[PDB]
Amino acid sequence: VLSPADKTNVKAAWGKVGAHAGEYGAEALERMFLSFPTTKTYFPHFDLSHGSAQVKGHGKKVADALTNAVAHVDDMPNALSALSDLHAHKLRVDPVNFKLLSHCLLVTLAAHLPAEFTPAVHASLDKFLASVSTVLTSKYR
Amino acid sequence: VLSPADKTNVKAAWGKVGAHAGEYGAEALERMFLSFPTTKTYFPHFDLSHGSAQVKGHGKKVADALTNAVAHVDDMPNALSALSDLHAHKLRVDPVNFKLLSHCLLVTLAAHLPAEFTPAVHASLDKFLASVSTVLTSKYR
Amino acid sequence: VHLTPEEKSAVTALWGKVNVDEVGGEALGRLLVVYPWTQRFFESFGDLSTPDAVMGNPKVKAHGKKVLGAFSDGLAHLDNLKGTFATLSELHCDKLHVDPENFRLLGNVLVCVLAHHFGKEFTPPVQAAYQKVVAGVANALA
Amino acid sequence: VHLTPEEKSAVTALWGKVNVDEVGGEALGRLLVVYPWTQRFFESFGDLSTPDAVMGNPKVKAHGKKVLGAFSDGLAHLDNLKGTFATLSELHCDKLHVDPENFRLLGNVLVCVLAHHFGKEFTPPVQAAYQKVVAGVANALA
Ligand code: HEM
Ligand code: HEM
Ligand code: HEM
Ligand code: HEM
Repeated sequence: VLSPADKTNVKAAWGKVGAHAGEYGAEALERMFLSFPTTKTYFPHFDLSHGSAQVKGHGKKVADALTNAVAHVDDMPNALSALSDLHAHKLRVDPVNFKLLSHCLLVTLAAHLPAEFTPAVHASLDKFLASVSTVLTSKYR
Repeated sequence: VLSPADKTNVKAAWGKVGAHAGEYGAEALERMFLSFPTTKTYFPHFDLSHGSAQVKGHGKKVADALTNAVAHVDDMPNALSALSDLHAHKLRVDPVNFKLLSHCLLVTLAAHLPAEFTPAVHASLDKFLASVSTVLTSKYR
Repeated sequence: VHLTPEEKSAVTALWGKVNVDEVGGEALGRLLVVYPWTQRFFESFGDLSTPDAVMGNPKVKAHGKKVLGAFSDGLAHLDNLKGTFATLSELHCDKLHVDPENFRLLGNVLVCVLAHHFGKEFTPPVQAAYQKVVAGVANALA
Repeated sequence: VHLTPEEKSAVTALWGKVNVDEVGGEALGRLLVVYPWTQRFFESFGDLSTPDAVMGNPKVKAHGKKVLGAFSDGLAHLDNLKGTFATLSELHCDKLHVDPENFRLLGNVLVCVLAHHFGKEFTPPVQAAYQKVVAGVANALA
């Protein structure tokens, strides 16, 4: 589904993120928790306030899951296998919520990479995130 | 992730439909066009009134696409390749519309298969129809 | 939400034939069965571990009835639906604090269970009147 | 759609810095590029055949401006959003059916374009206020 030029755009975009990986995942989560407050029910045992040590670690866990998908873009279901299982069976995440995190992640990159967030690149990042979400929600389907 | 048991429930349910294939496809279209009238913009050159030769004919065409996916349920992407292109590239169909037809298709089955439409068979037909809808929209991702 | 009179006839006619005591429970169970994530909002309800189980669970069946009840009351209060599912969402605190989508999934499941029980009587025009309704309701609760 | 004064502050404080002439076109363009089925709703709008093609199609850029206006109109009348976007969807006849999701997508694309133009300034709480807005406006067009 993901063209050679989506793959180039997404690897490029992650390139510039560099070490701001975990950070930007932290902030995407905070955007999701503040903009879409239903999402907070999944993290009760979390303190979700600004600068939470817990939102940073998890934010780094999410950033490495995605970097892993990028690294294994042509075999995302096997890669994300164990997280598909976590998210649909154990946690029973509502699929709509993947669309919301995706959006907050696209918003975070937009804010941190003004030059790289061309229309073309935005499309590719949207497609990449939609494929990851499709994987994460595939043990419902 | 169609399991062995969803595959069994779908081939079953389908087999009972039997030759009422196209008919039930026509009725699903008609349900869709009256319940969700936005969808009618894709069929301006159709007469969409009851008994339309054109809805019958296309209903038969949709039922056979589906039968084909059933019949090639482990390689649905390749089987529906050309239909992926038609709907995504050519016709530019909004992805939401596949959830609406899928539902009018499950409503139509419910109404004609009161014995076969158990909770379990409903869940597997839904998973099946979501998988088909994913393919048909996979040239957007 | 303007139902036309014939839309109104369609809905109400079918709705009186409805065995209330359990079509509600049928529709809420199929929800937990077809869309498993929705069990998170219950599972306090008991065991929700197999089709057979969810269909049987008593609290499923009980809230089935409440759910059907919310529906008849939306039927009897269309033009100010919000002014009807007000006491409803409020008395729940943050129990209906979930995506509007899932209210629309519950609607469609119900439509499936109505078609299931009425087969041929649930014609495409009768279905369409009911889609109008579930939609206004879902958009009210949210 | 009750915005608290802090939410009101955040939205309006940023919306005065908005290059009005262009951000609408950026937002509407990116929608037709990121979600291509939306082109169907235009393409009677010039050539819509690439990123670059879309980004600089004049009727895109022009109708972007209307979109932004439509939005400020929602800003100034939050408590009665259906009555402001009333003659709006009406004066279109049947050009604004689409499905309410694509109003939500347009609104998320705009959020992306603001964040793109304000960076650090488009903080998470500023985003949250705008999401409330885009939400209520989307649901208005309906
Ligand atoms: C791009 C999409 C997503 C990615 C890459 C992702 C990634 C991850 C990862 C890597 C973990 C394991 C963390 C660990 O073991 O410490 C995890 C767990 C978890 N995920 Fe996600 N996830 C995504 C979407 C979501 C969404 C939408 C939600 C909820 C709205 C969610 C909720 C959770 C929760 C609640 C946990 C467990 C929290 C805990 O107990 O520590 N995830 N996710
Ligand atoms: C289960 C999902 C679907 C299946 C299996 C399916 C199948 C098909 C098939 C087999 C054709 C070719 C017909 C022919 O050669 O005459 C077709 C064309 C078409 N499809 Fe679909 N379709 C699906 C969903 C949709 C939806 C949701 C829409 C729009 C609401 C749609 C709109 C169209 C249109 C407009 C055409 C061309 C009509 C014509 O000019 O004859 N399809 N589809
Ligand atoms: C989603 C649609 C729902 C509807 C239409 C609904 C309906 C109702 C109604 C009508 C009442 C008041 C009973 C009466 O006065 O006749 C009630 C109370 C209650 N609701 Fe719901 N409810 C829903 C979801 C939930 C959820 C997700 C929970 C989570 C546990 C829940 C838990 C309760 C409880 C504990 C009560 C009070 C005890 C009882 O009467 O069972 N409800 N509900
Ligand atoms: C989706 C959000 C849209 C918004 C917010 C919007 C906004 C507006 C506004 C504010 C006006 C009145 C101002 C004026 O006439 O100068 C207007 C008129 C008009 N709208 Fe839109 N519109 C949208 C979508 C569309 C679409 C999809 C079409 C057609 C495919 C369309 C076609 C027109 C036309 C033709 C006019 C009047 C003549 C013209 O200026 O071209 N609009 N719209």
